[PDB]
Amino acid sequence: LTTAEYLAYQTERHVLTILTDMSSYADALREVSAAREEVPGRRGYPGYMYTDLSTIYERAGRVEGRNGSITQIPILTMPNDDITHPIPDLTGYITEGQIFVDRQLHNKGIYPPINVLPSLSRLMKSAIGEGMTRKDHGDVSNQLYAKYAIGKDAAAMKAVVGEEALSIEDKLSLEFLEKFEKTFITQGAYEDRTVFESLDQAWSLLRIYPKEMLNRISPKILDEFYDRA
Amino acid sequence: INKKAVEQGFNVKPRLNYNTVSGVNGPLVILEKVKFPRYNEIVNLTLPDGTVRQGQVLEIRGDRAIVQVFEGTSGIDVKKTTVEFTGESLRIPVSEDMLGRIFDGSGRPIDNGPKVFAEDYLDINGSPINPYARIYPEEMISTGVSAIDTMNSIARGQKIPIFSASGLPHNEIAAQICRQAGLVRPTKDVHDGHEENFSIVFAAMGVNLETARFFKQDFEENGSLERTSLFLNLANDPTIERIITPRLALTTAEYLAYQTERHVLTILTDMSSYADALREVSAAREEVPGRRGYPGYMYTDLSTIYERAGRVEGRNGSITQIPILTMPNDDITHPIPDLTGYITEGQIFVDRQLHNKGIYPPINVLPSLSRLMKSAIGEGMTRKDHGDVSNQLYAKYAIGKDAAAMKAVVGEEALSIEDKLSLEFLEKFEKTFITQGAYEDRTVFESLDQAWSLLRIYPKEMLNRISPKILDEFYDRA
Amino acid sequence: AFIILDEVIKVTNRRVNAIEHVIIPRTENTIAYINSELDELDREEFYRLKK
Amino acid sequence: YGAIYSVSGPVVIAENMIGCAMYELVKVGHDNLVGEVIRIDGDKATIQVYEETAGLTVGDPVLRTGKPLSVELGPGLMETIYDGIQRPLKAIKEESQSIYIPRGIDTPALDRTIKWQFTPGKFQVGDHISGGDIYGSVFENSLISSHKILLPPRSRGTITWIAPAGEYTLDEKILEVEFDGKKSDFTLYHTWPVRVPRPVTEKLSADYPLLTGQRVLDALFPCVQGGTTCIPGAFGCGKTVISQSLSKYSNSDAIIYVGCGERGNEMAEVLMEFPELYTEMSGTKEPIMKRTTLVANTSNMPVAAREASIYTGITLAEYFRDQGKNVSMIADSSSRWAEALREISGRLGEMPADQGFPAYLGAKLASFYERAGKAVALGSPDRTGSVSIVAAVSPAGGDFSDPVTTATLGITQVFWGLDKKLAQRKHFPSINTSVSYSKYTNVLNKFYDSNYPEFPVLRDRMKEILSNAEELEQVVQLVGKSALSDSDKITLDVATLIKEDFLQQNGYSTYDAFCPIWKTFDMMRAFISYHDEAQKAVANGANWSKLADSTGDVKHAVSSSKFFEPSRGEKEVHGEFEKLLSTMQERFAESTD
Repeated sequence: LTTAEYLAYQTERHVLTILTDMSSYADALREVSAAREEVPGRRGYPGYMYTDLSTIYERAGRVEGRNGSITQIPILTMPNDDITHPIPDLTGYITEGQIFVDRQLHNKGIYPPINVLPSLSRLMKSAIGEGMTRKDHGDVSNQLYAKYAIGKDAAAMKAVVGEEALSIEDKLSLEFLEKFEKTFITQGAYEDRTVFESLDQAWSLLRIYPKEMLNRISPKILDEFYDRA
Repeated sequence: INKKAVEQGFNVKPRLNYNTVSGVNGPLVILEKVKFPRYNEIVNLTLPDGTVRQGQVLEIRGDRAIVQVFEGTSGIDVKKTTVEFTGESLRIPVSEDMLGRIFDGSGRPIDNGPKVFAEDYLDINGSPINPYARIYPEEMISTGVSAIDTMNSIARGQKIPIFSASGLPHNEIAAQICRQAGLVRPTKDVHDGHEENFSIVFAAMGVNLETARFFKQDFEENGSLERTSLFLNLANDPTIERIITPRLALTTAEYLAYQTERHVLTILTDMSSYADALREVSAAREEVPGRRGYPGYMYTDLSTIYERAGRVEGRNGSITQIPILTMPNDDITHPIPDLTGYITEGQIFVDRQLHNKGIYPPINVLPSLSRLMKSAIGEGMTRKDHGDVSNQLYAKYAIGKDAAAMKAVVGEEALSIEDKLSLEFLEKFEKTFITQGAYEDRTVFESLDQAWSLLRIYPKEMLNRISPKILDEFYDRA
Repeated sequence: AFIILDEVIKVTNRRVNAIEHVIIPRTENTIAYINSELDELDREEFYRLKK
Repeated sequence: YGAIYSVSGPVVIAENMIGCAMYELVKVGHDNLVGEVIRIDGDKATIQVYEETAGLTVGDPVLRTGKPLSVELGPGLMETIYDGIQRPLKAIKEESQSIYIPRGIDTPALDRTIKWQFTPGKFQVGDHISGGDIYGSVFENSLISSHKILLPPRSRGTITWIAPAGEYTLDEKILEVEFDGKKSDFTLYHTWPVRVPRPVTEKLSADYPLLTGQRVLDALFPCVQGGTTCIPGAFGCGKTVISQSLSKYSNSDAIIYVGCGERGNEMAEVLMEFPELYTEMSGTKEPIMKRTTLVANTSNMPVAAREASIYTGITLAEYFRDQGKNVSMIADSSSRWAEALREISGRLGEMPADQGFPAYLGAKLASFYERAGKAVALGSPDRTGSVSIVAAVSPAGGDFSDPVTTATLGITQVFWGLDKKLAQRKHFPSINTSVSYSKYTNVLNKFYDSNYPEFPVLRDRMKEILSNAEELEQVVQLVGKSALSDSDKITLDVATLIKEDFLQQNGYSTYDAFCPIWKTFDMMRAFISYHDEAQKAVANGANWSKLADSTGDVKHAVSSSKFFEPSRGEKEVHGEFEKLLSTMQERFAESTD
């Protein structure tokens, strides 16, 4: 991170910092703290790990007056596939988003096995729209997230009760979820599809539903983009 | 010829009497200025009122030694209590004459007889056996229990506990096993049948007085008393002292088997009481705990209790352990059964569900196991079909239980024809094969014939596990 | 009505024998194993700190 | 002697206190508060003072009694009310005339002023005497005619002086023994350490039934005097009838009732009901208080008293067992004692084993319940006593899964499952037959074959017919009432008749306040014979409906069999039951035509 700061804030380069395994860093911190006989914070981890992870993560972004930036994408393995573990919990508390690689999604053969429900980009809100990406990006993302959540809920209900008890919304949600996971999330490791191609594919996915039940997007965007085909 | 005369036991070693008691904290008493304390020295406490208790040193600190007292620590006075240091770890006076003698939990005779006129003083919890000098036990014993012989069979040299719970007839099962124990292929060394009988060592820790009388009476029942050594620690007996009763029983069993060359059959009943004693001493000592408050070293300690059984290279004796333990809530994930499952070779599960169903013995054979059955049976031992019949019985019993579960969820009508066959097989199994008289003895061949009678319910085509060679030979009559 | 009642009774029995009979052991596992053991580890660590 | 060094809550450290034992009780402070030593560090001993310590001053002398927690055993502890540590609450109120208990009060556990008539025993001067030897008896009250006084079990020697017949107080010495030269004086009372079980010559196998009079538990789930029993102590389950039947109609020659940590209102109800509760022998002429001593502790008392309540009760029960008197100890709530143990451990900072309970809870319960049992008393003459424990359990959440109730169920051989639903439906004594069990049925086979040989097969036949009817209730609710066979309906009606007229017992009524074992067995015979005759007749005869409608008079007769007065005499009742069975057989024979 110091060599990244040199390059981004002193040589005005655009640095994409990647941290391979923050879990190993947390384990090393725990080992040092345990050897120090310090007061544990959670399940043996140091009670100051919040500040250590803040120090590591916060040294990223753009600063005023410099032409460079640091895009930090640390990688950390949840010990038991859970956000509730201290490492990912303390990471998300200070970070401005996360990409959730899901084990169940990976076991389904999908690559990248990125689950969108736990994933978030806390500063995506002001980076898309007019003059940046396309004006339908935010509403399309919101509609896709809502439809995916409804698909998971309907799949859980279908596990609990019969499929016939599900509404037409729920059957459409399962259909959308299947096609979504198989075509939109699924992507070759060397594909590099642009955000506009992704938005067009997302619209092709959303066109499963009729206009009435795309309630989470503005009517302007809906009647501008739904019938383009 | 006299290798025995090299003991030189006549040496007199004076013992230090210590009045330097500083204080007592629960089961532990602490001495300030003992001289060169021993790691595991046994000591003799002398109470102010003249009562004599004994305990062993657990921790040493320079001139300080920490002593636990087996009979509790009520009454010790820092002014009038005196401690005698023996100089040696706990040892039992062992001899071949302990057969027929009933002992307290601490080795003290309680049959109103004399003390053991010892042939030797064997130290408790002896050294582990060299793996290079171990004989793999593959002499199956015919316990006479169809639930045990044909499937999860017991070899001579097993460590096979009887998993059970409060109120279950595990004591009756153990008595039946001890009564009907015998090799399926006896050596016939003597036509009189003197050495063909198992010597038995019985340890009772924490059991109620009724259980002790029941086991003693049942041993008097079968003429096995002269072949039994009973160590009875009862419920009213000190709880701290229960950790040595199984150790005393295992030491005398080791003497009888690997020195006297007898075939010892060891019964350790209610080992849950031993585990609770371990938990109590751990809580008193306040060290790192394990799951549900048990000590983190409980695995190794239970292993040392169990691993003492087996067969050695050069001696013609064996120890056949059948510990009895009670799962507190019928739970097999409790640390008491989980760790002994990690250690011992298989287990015999006594089911409350089957017991309430009224069948005896209530042996749920599906969760039970015998890790040394895989080589104790075959062509030369018992019959060539034993393994495949046991495997098919396991598979069909599992399928029957699954189909019985499906019967309650989707009704009887939705069950397929093979599912109805599985229900019929499970019914006939549980009420004709598992069911056995408390004094009924079935040879493994008779019970194998019964198992084939049950397996003939299915057509030959779906007996998948059974190899074609055995199937074409035994499926038809005879 | 026979079809509807058969489906309803099947759903009710299936739930009462599998869904409830797994959720109740699921909650019991959660509490008794995990919450109790985490509290026990917390107790041990703070007891060592006090010592 | 000693001196207070540091105080923090209930724990007090006393300096220069050399020569104190482990659990030796001491008199703490100028108020002489009682406290138990729990740790020793050289001269500094850690004392667990029982009462409040907010007034103790560093420097207050503390005097060591020299003995552990000991109960005063002797005449005058009958008909008295005690706390956990045996403080005479009645005498406490009378001497102080105060609403509350005075802190540091030291009223003797036994009345030192009462003059007891004492007649010496067979032992004479110069004889050798050992622990437990009756050297005299004291007429305590009209019901305990002979309170056999004993030499303390740990003492022995050669008798050198015996007080002649007369009246003596508990402070008067009445026996001198010589042992190794030194003399010893023995009064009418002796203190015994509460936690060490009081020794016996030999502990036998309890085989005589603990006849309570409650037909359902005297027949279906019997108990032996010397056995251990567990009952739910939940609210409104009707445990009052169980306690009053054991303390009122049982075979026990004495009753020990201990209130561990029961609420104040409930303890008040017990303390008002027991004095106005009268016996059964000789026709209800004496109060059971003459036979009963109580240990009472409300919700807020010294926690050590709550913890030691059951130990004091069982020690009194063992003391009366050593006299040859069959006693029965009733525990108000073992769960409250477990809570007292848990709070004691929390105060001592011990490691919580299971749900906050100490690791020795199971061992403590096992030892306490093994203190009970029929046993040959120590010393001469050869008399046999027995202690039976009926302990109540009341989990806080009612889950019946906390370790104390699991340990109690594992240890106790018989469990009388009082139920909320049966008490709600006014069915008494509200014992749930389906969940209740008794492991003493096999042991009692000898007593039955000696007295009522047909009893065990009748008992388990009734067990299985009620179980069958219970399962056929679900069968009926599943399919429909008409789907039953005739024999199935016979089983259903027989079980309903049983539940109405055999298990259900009014208790307040004169005819069924105390159902003797012979009347219970006769009703066993009547009901089982009714079921068997109906079964056989329908199996080899016509439809059940016509027979049952025609034979309703016999059903009414066997129902009124509950109304037969036991006071008419056992022989008369047995003969009348024989007449009833004869008429029953004849009338079924007439009907089957």
